Amino acid sequence: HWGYGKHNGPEHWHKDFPIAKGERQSPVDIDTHTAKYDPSLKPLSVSYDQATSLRILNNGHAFNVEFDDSQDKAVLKGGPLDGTYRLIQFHFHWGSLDGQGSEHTVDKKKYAAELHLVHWNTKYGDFGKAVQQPDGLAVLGIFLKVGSAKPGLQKVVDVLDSIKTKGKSADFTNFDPRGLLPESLDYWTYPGSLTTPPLLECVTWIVLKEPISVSSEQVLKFRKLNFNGEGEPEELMVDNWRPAQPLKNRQIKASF
Ligand SMILES: O[B-]1(O)OCc2ccc(NC(=S)NCc3ccccc3)cc21
Ligand SMILES: [Zn+2]
Repeated sequence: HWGYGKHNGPEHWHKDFPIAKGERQSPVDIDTHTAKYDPSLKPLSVSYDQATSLRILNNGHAFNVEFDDSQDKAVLKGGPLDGTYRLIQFHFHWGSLDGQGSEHTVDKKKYAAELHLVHWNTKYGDFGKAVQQPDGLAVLGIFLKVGSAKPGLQKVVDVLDSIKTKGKSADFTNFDPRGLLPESLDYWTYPGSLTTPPLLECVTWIVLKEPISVSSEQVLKFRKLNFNGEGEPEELMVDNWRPAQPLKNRQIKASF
């Protein structure tokens, strides 16, 4: 199936998922000088106080930290959003080198990784129904640059040994995602899609201007993960990012 290899990577996805060449695909390059400041954009409201993390899983494409989304515990609202969006999971995209790894780029600059906090619109009842709507998901994207260590990321880094291969999972309770946020909530926003198959155009993207800093040791551990399952040839889970797609008929708005 699809992946990030030379034979099944992003350039091949359109064959099984034609929407790959759609009108509102993600990620995109954020041209800071062309983005339009929108004074009507409200401040973001991130309420992760009652977040309930459950487990961490290696799904063969990335590792996801999953949350209990049966109630409005951890939610995103405000900004360009209308309604309440519940946090269901977060994961990252990273490179084989510090010079690449992010999906979105800023003035063509690639960051070492990119965190995606995925939320779905409660007006649609469940995640499955939400992905079928143009405003079904809200994904908060946060860039990672290599520098000082990120304390709030260490609990994640330390459990990676227990989910090295595809299909592995581990309990991951009491993890506070607030420890992954930068100081500033200034952001760019635009309508887009999932960056992985099925590439549905159901995402309101909110990308934070301020990256978080992580250490070389922390990102290096991400690169020790495996795309393959136990008992199969080892394939290092690196460069699980889709390159920037055509902006087409869209305008990126800035909150600042
Ligand atoms: O492209 B991304 O890595 O970035 C942002 C993002 C958000 C959600 C996902 N997909 C999830 S939670 N399930 C897969 C699925 C989705 C829709 C239908 C079937 C199956 C992947 C990504
Ligand atoms: Zn993602």
